[PDB]
Amino acid sequence: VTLQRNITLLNGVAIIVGTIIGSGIFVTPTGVLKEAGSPGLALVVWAACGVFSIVGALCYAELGTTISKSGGDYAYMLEVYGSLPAFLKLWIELLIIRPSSQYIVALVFATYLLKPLFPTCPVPEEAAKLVACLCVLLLTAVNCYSVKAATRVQDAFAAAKLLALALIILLGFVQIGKGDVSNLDPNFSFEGTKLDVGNIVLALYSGLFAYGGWNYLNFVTEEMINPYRNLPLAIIISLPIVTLVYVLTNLAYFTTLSTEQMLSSEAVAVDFGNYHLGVMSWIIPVFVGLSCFGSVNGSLFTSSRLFFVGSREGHLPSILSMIHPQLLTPVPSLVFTCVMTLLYAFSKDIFSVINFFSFFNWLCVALAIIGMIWLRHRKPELERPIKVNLALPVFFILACLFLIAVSFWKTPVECGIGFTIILSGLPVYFFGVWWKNKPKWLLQGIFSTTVLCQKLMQVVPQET
Amino acid sequence: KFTGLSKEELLKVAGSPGWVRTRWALLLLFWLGWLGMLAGAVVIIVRAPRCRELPAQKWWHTGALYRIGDLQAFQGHGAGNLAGLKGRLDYLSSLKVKGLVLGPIHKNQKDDVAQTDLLQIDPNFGSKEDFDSLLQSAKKKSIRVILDLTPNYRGENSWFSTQVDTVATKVKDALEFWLQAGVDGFQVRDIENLKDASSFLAEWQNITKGFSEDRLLIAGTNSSDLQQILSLLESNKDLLLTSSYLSDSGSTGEHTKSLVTQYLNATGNRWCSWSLSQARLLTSFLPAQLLRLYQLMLFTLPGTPVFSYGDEIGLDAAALPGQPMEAPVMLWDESSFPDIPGAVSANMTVKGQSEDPGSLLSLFRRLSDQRSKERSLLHGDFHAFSAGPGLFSYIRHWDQNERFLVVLNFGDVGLSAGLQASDLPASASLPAKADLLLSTQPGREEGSPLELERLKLEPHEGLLLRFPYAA
Ligand SMILES: CCCCCCCCCCCCCCCCCC(=O)OC[C@H](COP(=O)(O)O)OC(=O)CCCCCCCCCCCCCCCCC
Ligand SMILES: CC(C)CCC[C@H](C)[C@H]1CC[C@H]2[C@H]3CC=C4C[C@@H](OC(=O)CCC(=O)O)CC[C@@]4(C)[C@@H]3CC[C@@]12C
Ligand SMILES: CC(C)CCC[C@H](C)[C@H]1CC[C@H]2[C@H]3CC=C4C[C@@H](OC(=O)CCC(=O)O)CC[C@@]4(C)[C@@H]3CC[C@@]12C
Ligand SMILES: *[C@@H]1O[C@H](CO)[C@@H](O[C@@H]2O[C@H](CO)[C@@H](O)[C@H](O)[C@H]2NC(C)=O)[C@H](O)[C@H]1NC(C)=O
Ligand SMILES: *[C@@H]1O[C@H](CO)[C@@H](O[C@@H]2O[C@H](CO)[C@@H](O)[C@H](O)[C@H]2NC(C)=O)[C@H](O)[C@H]1NC(C)=O
Ligand SMILES: *[C@@H]1O[C@H](CO)[C@@H](O[C@@H]2O[C@H](CO)[C@@H](O)[C@H](O)[C@H]2NC(C)=O)[C@H](O)[C@H]1NC(C)=O
Ligand SMILES: *[C@@H]1O[C@H](CO)[C@@H](O[C@@H]2O[C@H](CO)[C@@H](O)[C@H](O)[C@H]2NC(C)=O)[C@H](O)[C@H]1NC(C)=O
Ligand SMILES: N[C@@]1(C(=O)O)CCc2ccc(OCc3ccccc3-c3ccccc3)cc2C1
Repeated sequence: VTLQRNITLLNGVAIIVGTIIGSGIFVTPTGVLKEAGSPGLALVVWAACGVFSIVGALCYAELGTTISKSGGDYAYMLEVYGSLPAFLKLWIELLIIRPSSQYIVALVFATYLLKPLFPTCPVPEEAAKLVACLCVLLLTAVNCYSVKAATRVQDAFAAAKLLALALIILLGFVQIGKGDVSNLDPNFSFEGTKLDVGNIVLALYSGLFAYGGWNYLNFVTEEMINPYRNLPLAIIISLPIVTLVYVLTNLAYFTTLSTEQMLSSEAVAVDFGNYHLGVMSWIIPVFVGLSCFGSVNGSLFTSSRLFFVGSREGHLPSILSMIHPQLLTPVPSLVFTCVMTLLYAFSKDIFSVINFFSFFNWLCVALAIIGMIWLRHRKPELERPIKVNLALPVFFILACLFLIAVSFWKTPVECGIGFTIILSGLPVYFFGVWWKNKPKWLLQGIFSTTVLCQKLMQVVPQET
Repeated sequence: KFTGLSKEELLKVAGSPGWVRTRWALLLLFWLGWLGMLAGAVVIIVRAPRCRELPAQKWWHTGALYRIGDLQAFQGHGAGNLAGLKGRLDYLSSLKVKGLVLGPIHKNQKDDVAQTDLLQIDPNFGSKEDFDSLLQSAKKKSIRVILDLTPNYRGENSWFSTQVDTVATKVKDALEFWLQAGVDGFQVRDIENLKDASSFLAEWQNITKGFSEDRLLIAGTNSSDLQQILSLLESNKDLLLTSSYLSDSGSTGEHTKSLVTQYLNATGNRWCSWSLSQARLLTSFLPAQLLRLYQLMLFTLPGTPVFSYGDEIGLDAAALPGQPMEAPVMLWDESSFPDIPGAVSANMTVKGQSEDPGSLLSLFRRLSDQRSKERSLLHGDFHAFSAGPGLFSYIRHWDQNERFLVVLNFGDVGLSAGLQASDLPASASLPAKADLLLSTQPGREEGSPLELERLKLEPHEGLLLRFPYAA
């Protein structure tokens, strides 16, 4: 029993489009208007984040066709830099990165779905936490049931969020067509543009939050049918669509609201809904909830496969990377992902763990590209279906290095505790991997709890 | 394989009865715990308090109004036309005012009734094309224009000694002209010289609302007594009435508290306007140490604050001689007052005061920013409570938004606060520690939580503390 090969091209487009378009297009625009001062600089920030993500994803497309194995961005560091830094990337991805980005989007789903019951109010926070946990547990059950069901869910909710954004787009177009064009006249357009890269960088960080997940199809390769045509085709179809929809949606936001409205607001989407429909204005936050539901599904689907592939290499315990027969789904990895996500419901505010750790994210992203360039020279024994032009990785590495170095500058005490946490995985590594010839007291207990979990979930190892 | 069993060995051992029972029992336990969490979320939602409906506000509920009596003295000599006013809307947008009461501009000769036409603009201000350019120029800056219409604004008696009949029937025809010209409201002043004035105001209020519900009518008296004011508002309930009911006094704050609370009691907490007169400045009634304390009070009471031009800089007719007390010159720059070239200073102009963060105009801007933005200052609820000998202390709270607590010391000797409320409802009881937004006098730190049993106040100080909706 191995996993399968049943993800087609449209399923890959759905995975990428649905996982990228989550909550950032409804939450972050205040954060980029606040710290870039002007509508003009804000819209340029959105376009700059767009082209940055496009360049990085093309580098990942040729990376993923070179080393065509699952668990991307961890398999690529394991191929180049070896066991220990790959374990450090896996340990931070397992403990912080994945089960915070899932829980944030689940919480946004809950609040924007309960918003039509408490219009001019804060929604009660315990009900929001409970509905978020319900979302996560239900999508875990659907993913444990079958792989085709999860892809059908992804298709439906990707289509739903695309129609929901096309509505907000053409409403702001017909607002222009009514001929009362208050903002976006090409004379004002730019006042308040401050200067001082030291704060616009932080604005850039907010924009990059809306582009997270541009490399998740790399994590879920080895499930694709013909992943030599289909993976670069899926990336190159998926991302220009996303950056186009993002700049048009920010424009349609700017056609209706004034600037200090958008700085003083807590939800730009419900303002757009109230202004333009009034009655039947409960439509917009329902569709925001549907968006966040779809992206939580996509992130669970890729995180399970990452922890699967990490268990096959001997970095994680052996009960992960066991497949349940018949069903043919990696059940204990999905259970582990769900539990790690639900543990973040004890956070008072986890939207501040971002900017504690973005430097490590872009560090490993740039390290994979450096390793790709090194592998282009010190291994010309590989076949490359797409060999991208060089200096596109060089400029991408320079941009990532710029981002890291300016993160160390403005907030060094932010990056310090992040460095302590990312080296806190080192005793874990030595205790787990380096200590073969373990004491005999522990091997029997590990075998016992592994065979107990197997007898519970009915999962067998991978072999065929 | 690696640290566990293989395929056929497990399918041998993990297929026995009892293990199948344990698996189905765990599946049923999962799907029951999920429904338990769903029911818990539902009973948390339906046991929550609903929120109040917003009171469907108008445009004159949002911020302050700005009265420009004399046009020729607002800019200066020569450029005292309606076209010159168009260059000042960026300053009025800096003040965040929402309205603009332009002075009477129509063709009025003198006590000759027959040569007074309320439909023709006097040539000294411009003509109609300048006016309707000004209207849309203000409209694009989101500033409404209210047009004063007092007929005899050059003579002594403002309402034409002669019978009011002809006068009052030409005022009626003026409204239906200037409304479809495009103005947003009207103001009639000095209605104590109008015989049976209570009956004429209802007809004009009918006509003004019979055009749109986004229209305003302001009336002005010089009456400072409560019973004569209440007789104007017996049939009219949506009339803004400015009067000198507040000015007259101000030596002690327990007399100001009684005035405000008696006015709100006698009218049943309806929407009102707060002023010190119908056309004068603040400095015509107050000494110059009390101008910050009154600007803190007028921006936090439940109504619409109305100011004249120059109350944001503390303009004074008794500081520059050889000048009318009814139309002083607005001190824009140092060169603004030509005669006696050197009597002005730097702290007396808008150009000089736009830098100093402890100036009067710097206080006006922050207060007019807070008033048009926060909900509990927009349509909140008012509750005054008892305090020390000379204090005026009250609280504004809407539903669940951030409450506000204003403490004013009208006295001269400094004193402790003694904020013993004990009568405020439980939705608005004050905590032990509250923030601080501003103070009228410098020498405090804006932002740190200060605690409300050792709160002391210096001479003529006011405080704008803050706390959120909690237990
Ligand atoms: C959370 C429950 C999900 C259900 C699936 C069970 C998964 C349990 C394993 C969780 C792994 C946690 C991350 C470990 C990070 C270190 C990895 C490493 O160093 O290499 C491993 C290394 C690989 O050795 P190998 O498995 O012999 O190849 O093995 C170990 O060193 C194991 C020691 C760490 C185990 C810590 C487990 C703490 C959580 C236990 C949760 C309960 C499990 C039993 C449930 C049923 C009880 C009735
Ligand atoms: C917010 C509401 C409107 C939608 C939330 C999702 C639904 C509540 C749940 C309930 C049942 C779930 C799924 C249950 C099983 C499948 C069957 C599936 O078809 C299959 O059986 C293919 C799998 C196979 O047989 O191999 C198509 C729909 C789907 C995803 C269902 C779609 C809807 C799901 C994810
Ligand atoms: C509750 C958590 C913390 C502990 C982990 C227990 C598992 C989540 C439970 C829930 C349902 C259980 C199992 C019930 C029996 C099997 C066989 C399977 O039987 C079939 O339907 C075979 C399908 C076919 O015939 O084609 C049904 C689901 C499955 C994988 C389940 C896998 C997961 C189990 C062990
Ligand atoms: C406009 O004014 C007229 C008369 O001033 C109002 O009509 C009547 O007013 C008297 C009070 O003086 C009421 O007793 C009658 O019931 C009114 N007639 C009605 C309502 O048909 C009239 O209400 C005013 N217009 C508006 C819109 O209120
Ligand atoms: C409002 O101002 C007038 C002008 O000083 C005050 O005096 C009245 O003046 C008119 C004509 O000028 C007379 O017909 C009245 O008889 C005067 N009033 C009295 C009481 O004699 C008027 O008193 C002022 N109003 C108040 C309430 O003080
Ligand atoms: C102002 O409001 C107070 C209540 O807050 C009124 O005081 C009460 O009036 C009724 C009848 O007049 C008395 O039976 C109560 O004993 C009064 N209570 C208190 C605490 O004084 C007061 O009447 C209102 N003012 C006016 C003019 O009606
Ligand atoms: C503008 O600033 C000058 C200089 O500080 C003020 O002149 C002071 O006035 C106060 C009382 O008015 C005196 O106690 C000081 O001794 C004066 N100092 C000097 C150097 O002249 C002037 O009053 C200020 N103008 C206003 C309107 O506040
Ligand atoms: N686009 C999403 C939306 O909600 O709009 C939807 C899905 C998704 C998936 C992965 C992801 O990566 C996380 C990340 C990305 C960029 C910058 C910092 C972080 C970060 C760093 C530390 C801890 C948590 C997050 C972000 C997002 C946001």
